[PDB]
Amino acid sequence: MLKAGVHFGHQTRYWNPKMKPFIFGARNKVHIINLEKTVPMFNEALAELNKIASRKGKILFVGTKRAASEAVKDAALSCDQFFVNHRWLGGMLTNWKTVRQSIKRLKDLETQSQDGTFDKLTKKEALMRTRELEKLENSLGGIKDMGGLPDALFVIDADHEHIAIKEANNLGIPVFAIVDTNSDPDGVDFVIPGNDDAIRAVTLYLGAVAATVREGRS
Amino acid sequence: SMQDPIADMLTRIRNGQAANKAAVTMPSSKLKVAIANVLKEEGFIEDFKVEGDTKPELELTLKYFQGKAVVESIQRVSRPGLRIYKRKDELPKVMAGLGIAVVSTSKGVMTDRAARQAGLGGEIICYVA
Amino acid sequence: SLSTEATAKIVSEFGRDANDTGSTEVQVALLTAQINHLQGHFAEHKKDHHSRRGLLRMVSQRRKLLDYLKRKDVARYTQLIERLGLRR
RNA sequence: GUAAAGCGCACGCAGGCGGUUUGUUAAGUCAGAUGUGAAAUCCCCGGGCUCAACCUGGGAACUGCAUCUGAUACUGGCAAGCUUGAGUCUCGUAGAGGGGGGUAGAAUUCCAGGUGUAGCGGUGAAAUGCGUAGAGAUCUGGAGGAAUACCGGUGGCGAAGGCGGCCCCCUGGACGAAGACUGACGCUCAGGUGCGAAAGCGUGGGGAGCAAACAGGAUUAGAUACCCUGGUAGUCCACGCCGUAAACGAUGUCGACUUGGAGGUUGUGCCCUUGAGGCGUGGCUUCCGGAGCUAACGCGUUAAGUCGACCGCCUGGGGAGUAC
Ligand SMILES: [Mg+2]
Ligand SMILES: [Mg+2]
Ligand SMILES: [Mg+2]
Ligand SMILES: [Mg+2]
Ligand SMILES: [Mg+2]
Ligand SMILES: [Mg+2]
Ligand SMILES: [Mg+2]
Ligand SMILES: [Mg+2]
Ligand SMILES: [Mg+2]
Repeated sequence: MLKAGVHFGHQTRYWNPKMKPFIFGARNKVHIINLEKTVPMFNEALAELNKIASRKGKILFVGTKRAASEAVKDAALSCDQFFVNHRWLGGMLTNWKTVRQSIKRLKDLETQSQDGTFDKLTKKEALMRTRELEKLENSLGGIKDMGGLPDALFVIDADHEHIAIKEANNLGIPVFAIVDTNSDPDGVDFVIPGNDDAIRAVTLYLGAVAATVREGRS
Repeated sequence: SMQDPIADMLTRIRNGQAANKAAVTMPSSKLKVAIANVLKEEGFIEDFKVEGDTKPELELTLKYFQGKAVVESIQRVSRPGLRIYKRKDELPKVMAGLGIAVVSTSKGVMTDRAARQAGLGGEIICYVA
Repeated sequence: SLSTEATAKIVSEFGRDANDTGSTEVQVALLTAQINHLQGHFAEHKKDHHSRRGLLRMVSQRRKLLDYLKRKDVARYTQLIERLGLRR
């Protein structure tokens, strides 16, 4: 397991005949991710990544999952990276042209209450909109500054962020996901057989890829 | 029942190729072999073996290429209860040539092209594209 | 349908060796057994159609076995029929 | 599968198809040659009418049949086997499978008697009806017929239709276990033969309950109905007949492949079996669903997916499954 010997396998017995080629056993009534053959996908997943990362490539990081969120919000903050850990909308990729605009408000309204342009007019007015920003930074505050379409994307577990891969593969965006047992490794052209959660597991691989990303650009 | 042995091999092949499988098992026979040979000598299968001395099997290895299987299509032709025999100037051309037509001649069971040039016709077998 | 001794008995009487019940002879004989004997269970009841249906099986199965013999060997056939007066 | 279309289901003659090895034959098969396939059409190249239509030289072709000479993979014949198909033996397991004969209890109806006295029954209300000749209720005894609560279930069995108390007799199939044996004896099947819910028919029994018909009472504008009170065939039995049904999974039989999940029923191997229990490995069977299929709904290893042997059937709707 190289070092990732802190998650091994997961997903009781629901599994998926597709993720089959990525199991060692099923002890304790649950398949065991063959980390012995995961090592390739492990460190290598970052290989093809650093390449596009060096070109200042726009790499996204999805993961709405409650546990991942708090950790993913920092993952992409490694430098020139973007994150999306709050319910992947249905268009922030395939129909960006629209959502990309909704972001504007987020900007201004933010910089507004951010500087001096906020405590003006009536209080009720501001008070009512002093929240809108928040909700916006959740589903955009992380993928906002993104200029246009991301060079690629890296999502935690396929199943959950199903829509993420869908809208992507439609545009032709590389799929860097960590599919395990239940997960479906078909939407991900970059198979990464590994747990779909576990704080100790996610974090380990979260900042993991970031390496080749930050180490990629010169 | 197994009134048609040949068909079994053909079908067992495409079916496996679809489910993405290394090789395929099945009791071999004199003809099943010669036919399987051509499938190899022509580029459709890695290799093949015949385990069991008393009861012969057939470790027919399936071949693939990119994100798809090599055997794009294979159907039976001279099926039983409806045999098919063609002359030297009758032998068809599978997929305008990009395919193969296994034919059994009095000189052996080779491909259409080979049998055709040899100047002899024979009972067709299948049209492995 | 039949009995241990009843069966085993007719077996040896037609088996060149032992435990060779597969023998065509043993079969033809073993078949006719419940056959020429079930006649009673059918001479009466009559309405017992379900069990009747099966009666035919051991009759037909026996039929094919005989026709087979006539093809795989004339003698055995023309010699076996007599021991049971079969084929009239 | 639902659009037209799977015989209601079995057995099986003819016919069609036939697991595997060797040898042999050389019939089908293929190669060659030889006859012959009239000429004219057609076609190719080329000629001749000023071109063309038209005419014409030569060749190609005439899909074919016959004979001869080979070739032998494949189909067939034949000879010898071979065991995985099929089957026989052994031992067990499960079962509302079938025919026969008994039998048990609950209830209904009717009869007789006691106690008892003004109702009961039924409805949306009502009425018809049963009650002072004493009902109803309740108790005691008796007669008779039909059906078998609970178990009982996504359950089980059967070819289909279908099959439920218990007991016995006679009997058909299915499944596992490890072997023993026969050695392709197989798969399908026009016609044919047989089985076939219910109703219906005949003869003769039986007849409690239910109930077409029929009679009353209501309802209604009418009510040849729905509701009520009665009630005949029939329903039950034996023997014979009639062959139909949404005889439905609306999906023919047989064999081989093809990701998975959960549950039921019944069998068996191994296991601290110590133990309920763990690991398997068969038959049948529910529901969910992937690939793919599908016009969609949906089907999905019990396929409507991928294939092979055989059969049945469809060809617009109405007329008409009628007429003859
Ligand atoms: Mg209709
Ligand atoms: Mg129809
Ligand atoms: Mg049917
Ligand atoms: Mg001519
Ligand atoms: Mg031969
Ligand atoms: Mg009747
Ligand atoms: Mg009658
Ligand atoms: Mg059944
Ligand atoms: Mg389904």
